[PDB]
Amino acid sequence: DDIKVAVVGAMSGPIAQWGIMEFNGAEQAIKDINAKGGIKGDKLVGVEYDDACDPKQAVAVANKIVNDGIKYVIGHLCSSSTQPASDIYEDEGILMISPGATAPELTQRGYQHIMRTAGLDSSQGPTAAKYILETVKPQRIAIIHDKQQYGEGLARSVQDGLKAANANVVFFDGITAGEKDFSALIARLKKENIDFVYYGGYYPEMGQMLRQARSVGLKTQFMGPEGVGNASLSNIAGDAAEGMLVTMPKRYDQDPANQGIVDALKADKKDPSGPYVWITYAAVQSLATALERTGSDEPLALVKDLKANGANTVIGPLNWDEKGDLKGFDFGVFQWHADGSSTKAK
Repeated sequence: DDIKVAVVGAMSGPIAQWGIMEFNGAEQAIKDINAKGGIKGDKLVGVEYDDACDPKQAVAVANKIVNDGIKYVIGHLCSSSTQPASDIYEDEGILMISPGATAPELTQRGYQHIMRTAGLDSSQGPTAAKYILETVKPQRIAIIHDKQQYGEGLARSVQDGLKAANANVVFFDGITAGEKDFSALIARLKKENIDFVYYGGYYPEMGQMLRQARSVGLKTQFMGPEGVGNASLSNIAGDAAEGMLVTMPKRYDQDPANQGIVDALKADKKDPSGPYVWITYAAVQSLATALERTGSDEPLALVKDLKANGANTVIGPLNWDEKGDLKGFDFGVFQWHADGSSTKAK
């Protein structure tokens, strides 16, 4: 009449400013819910554990939650401590809802008790493609990446979405990440007369390009994935960063509807801006409430109801595929500024 829920994450290595957001999000979650009557009168209590975000610690954590009778795990923060844990959870018929792991493989196995409230990086490719096609509507598009799984992966995605829709992509090329001079690339957008570049990679590269493209006078508009929306971007491109398009999680902290949680957090002296605050709250309110409110105690009856019906969340309405990934989950589009600040885009 006291439902026990495990919250696992790093409350100690160097990743702990990340675990702080999730512990924080979970806690506010059990409180709001038990405050409204809880689960049919029963109350939810959070048992908290340290992962330190370590693969050997993770595995020890999950053994100790098992042989300790908890049935619902709202965790692991890192993709590298989770995987190992998830083997153990599935094994022993224990529910596991990750509020931050994005390794596409967690779900490529057949585990029937593993879910996520976190989005996959690949969902950004399609958000970009749709934005460029619906609202930018540029004339000549060159697509570039940095020869890596991340950057190459996300560029091809966008190139895919862009052609299926018959858009005009001039060239598709790779750059040597670590490169300090893009004068050839830059001379090629001049000549190919390019007006919109989608670049999949990281900030280091993007910053030099932007800096590099603007000194030569290009009017070209740049798009990039979350790896480009870093704080260093402005300490690197300076002004050329201005108006760079980026794909980033939406700011749940700025939803009129979340203003109640935000105040609650400011009040406790906690920072309500971390995304882990929001995707972990979304986790608690789906296991517990969307579902235990289904009458079951049983881990599997629980995943069947969330996969059949959805959770209504702080993070929006959620739907899951039969593999336990979110369906229809999108990242936001943001317009960057020379100051390192960000307006959400048109």
